[PDB]
Amino acid sequence: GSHSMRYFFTSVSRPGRGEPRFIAVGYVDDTQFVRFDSDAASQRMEPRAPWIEQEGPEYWDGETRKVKAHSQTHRVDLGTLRGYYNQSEAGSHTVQRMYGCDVGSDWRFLRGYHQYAYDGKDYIALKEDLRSWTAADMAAQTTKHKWEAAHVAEQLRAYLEGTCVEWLRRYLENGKETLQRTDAPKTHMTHHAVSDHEATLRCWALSFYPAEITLTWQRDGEDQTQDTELVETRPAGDGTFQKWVAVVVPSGQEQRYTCHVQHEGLPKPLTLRW
Amino acid sequence: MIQRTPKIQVYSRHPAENGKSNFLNCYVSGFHPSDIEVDLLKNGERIEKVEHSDLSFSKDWSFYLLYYTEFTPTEKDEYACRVNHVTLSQPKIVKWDRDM
Amino acid sequence: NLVPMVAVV
Repeated sequence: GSHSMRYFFTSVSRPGRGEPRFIAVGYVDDTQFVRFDSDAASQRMEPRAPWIEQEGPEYWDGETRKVKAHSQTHRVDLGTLRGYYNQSEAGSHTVQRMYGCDVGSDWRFLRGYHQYAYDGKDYIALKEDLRSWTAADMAAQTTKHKWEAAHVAEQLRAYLEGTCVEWLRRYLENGKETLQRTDAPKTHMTHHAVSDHEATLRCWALSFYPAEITLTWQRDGEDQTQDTELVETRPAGDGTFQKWVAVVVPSGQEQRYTCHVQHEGLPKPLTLRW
Repeated sequence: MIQRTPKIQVYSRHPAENGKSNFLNCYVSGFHPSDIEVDLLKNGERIEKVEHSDLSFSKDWSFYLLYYTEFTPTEKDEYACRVNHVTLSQPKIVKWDRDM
Repeated sequence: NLVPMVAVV
């Protein structure tokens, strides 16, 4: 199916002394493959998946250099943005950046993105066409003009349609054994009673990859959303994901209710019953 | 400043069985700013050997972290996750419920 | 593979 490469960067200013805390992570699909943390000892980009370890010392030198450049742009940005917004030196502030590319089942370019936030709000983002910018306010509008003059969009577009896609394909091939494998959810159902009239049914999906999944209840063959609780998809910690959906039902009527599970690792949707 | 309170889930990595080693997870998400305190508790006492994921965030810019530790469940031990954040007046405690 | 250049805001 489709695939992505995405990088996520957070910098948090430390007012009293020194440079900001900087954390960078890279993902292929739902798999983290690299990291840099400014508070760690190595001051190098670090592997987080075995297949990226195939890369040679030049890759690690080149990635380290770039990630440090990312860090310094963020450092400068925090000062510029404090200036744009007339803020003091006392408070802590945050910049967040995410960029990357999508490819479809054919591994051809589908979509590219580059978005930027200050204190948890939209600041500026590259538009879908990769030719123009969305600036949320007048501070971001000043950045937009700066970036138009410097032809920033043009450089980003070349990366997003070129290098990004080229290297995602490369990672997908080298990590084929896990990255191109689907892990179907392991499903089961639990039952609890609150009183002698009311029961809770919980439909579980465990150990699945990719993260994307749909879990729903039906009652007598029709979609049931009232009296349901659906939790956020959560990491198991071993690379796979978990989720559940519960429904409250009258004791004795459990049989009317079916759980339905859709996942790319399942050629057909699965049905569970109590 | 925008301020968003963390959602908390506490759970094991693998289906939980007494005498069988496993990982206790506390997943915190949907929060802003990034500063947060997360402890795993065994019978009300802070567990010392606790690791966490690298800070990342969702589309809406909110942060998420997974805190985890190795543990062997028993019938008698009770586990919980204690979270403090700027949005919280008192630390929030969520108990691990293995029967869920 | 990270982007080569990151323009300042």
